[PDB]
Amino acid sequence: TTSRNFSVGREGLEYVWGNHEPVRVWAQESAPGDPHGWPHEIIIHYYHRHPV
Amino acid sequence: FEHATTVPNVPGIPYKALVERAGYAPLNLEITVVSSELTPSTNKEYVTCKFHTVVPSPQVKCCGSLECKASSKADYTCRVFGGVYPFMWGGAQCFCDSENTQLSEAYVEFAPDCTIDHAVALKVHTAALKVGLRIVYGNTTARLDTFVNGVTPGSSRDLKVIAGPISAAFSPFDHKVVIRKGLVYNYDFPEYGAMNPGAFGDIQASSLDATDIVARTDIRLLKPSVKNIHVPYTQAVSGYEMWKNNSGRPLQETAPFGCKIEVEPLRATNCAYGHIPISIDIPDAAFVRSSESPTILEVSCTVADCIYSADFGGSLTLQYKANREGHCPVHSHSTTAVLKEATTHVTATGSITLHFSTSSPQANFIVSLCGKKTTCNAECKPPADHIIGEPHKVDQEFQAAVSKTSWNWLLALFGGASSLIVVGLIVLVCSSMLINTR
Ligand SMILES: *[C@@H]1O[C@H](CO)[C@@H](O)[C@H](O)[C@H]1NC(C)=O
Repeated sequence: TTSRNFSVGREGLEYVWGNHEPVRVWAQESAPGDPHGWPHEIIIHYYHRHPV
Repeated sequence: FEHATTVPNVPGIPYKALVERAGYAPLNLEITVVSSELTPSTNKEYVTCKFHTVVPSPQVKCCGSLECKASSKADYTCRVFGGVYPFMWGGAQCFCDSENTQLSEAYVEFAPDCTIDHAVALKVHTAALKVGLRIVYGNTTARLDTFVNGVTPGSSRDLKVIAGPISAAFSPFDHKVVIRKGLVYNYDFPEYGAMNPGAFGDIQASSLDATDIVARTDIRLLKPSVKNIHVPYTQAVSGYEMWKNNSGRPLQETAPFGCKIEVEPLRATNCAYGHIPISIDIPDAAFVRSSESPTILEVSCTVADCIYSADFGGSLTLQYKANREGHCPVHSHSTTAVLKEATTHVTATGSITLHFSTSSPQANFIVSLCGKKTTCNAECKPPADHIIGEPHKVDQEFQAAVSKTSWNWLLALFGGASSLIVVGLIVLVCSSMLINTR
């Protein structure tokens, strides 16, 4: 027994383990993007997604 | 009528569209790609498997001479040996001091269990793609299955629907493939007629039960050096077994786009890449005249709350004033957002809700209810749960992630130095002339 990390793709990932059927897991964004009417460090959000 | 549309190639993602004709209300049109089917044409090259070294008992010519003779059996090897002295449980088999000679030969044949353990080589080319479509219009559903080639239509209710061709060709299969026991492997098997011991394709037969075999596996006989009778043969390890040991991972765990590959047709299925252009023809009877179509007056949006979620989580409400009880279609003509239901009931002054999925935080677009459009906008926040397996990106991002506030800041940032330089030059020339007056 252990713990394993997996960099899920931005568009999807397959997961096979044991003899049972696999599962597909995809991802989206979760950084704090939109401001709240006051000055904000929005860039950090766009740095988390599409850093380049 | 005929309408063209481009649909992403992906299962379980309905695509909504309309068709506009004067005097006819819009006809909601849903297209769903039930399952893809990429089937390439293949040619059987040969079959191989673990072999078995037949060793018929040596010929013995006693107290005289003998000569070797070749045969047509696979990997046939023959060799004579003089000065041999066969001995057996009964004692000396025959008698002359070194004048006798024994001939030993060996050959190779497929093992009986091969009948289930065989591995077949194949050459594949000219991948072709078959699409199953389900089309819904006017609460009437039709099913169809068509080649992606855009010259052959699908047959369903004597209706013709052309599809394709693919925008970008994709085929996980390589030129040379090898299939064994229901598993596909990507491998460059040696060409037929060319063997190499200790590697795949050491034994090759045109068919599993072919009397003619061709194979070389480096069988070399050894001179008997024991009292009794015994033919010692030295041979290289079977190639098929060594390929089995280090065959690597199969093609299931390597094919991109998650293609589910099945063997008996040797085809990939249910996997997504590229786009498909499709033209749909609709019988005229399907359309309904606008005279009987409900008419909406004074339509207005309201975004109760929106979430920039991968799944379908955004909400919307519409308030309308109409005059006739009936049903009309609904749609969102901006690609960034996709609605959920296409047709809805209408009342004199009722209001109705809708669920929609977006892909940009600034959810601002034109939604067409029944016969009339309506612009409306709102802001959506990113979701807390940032991993899900459900359908995602019903529309791809189109650099629309920029918010309205970001655009406002960018506009307020850029300065009009061009006007400053122009004014500076104008005042410069004016002052230059004034001084030139002196
Ligand atoms: C399909 O929509 C039309 C238009 O309102 C309606 O008259 C018809 O009853 C509907 N069909 C079904 C099966 O609901």
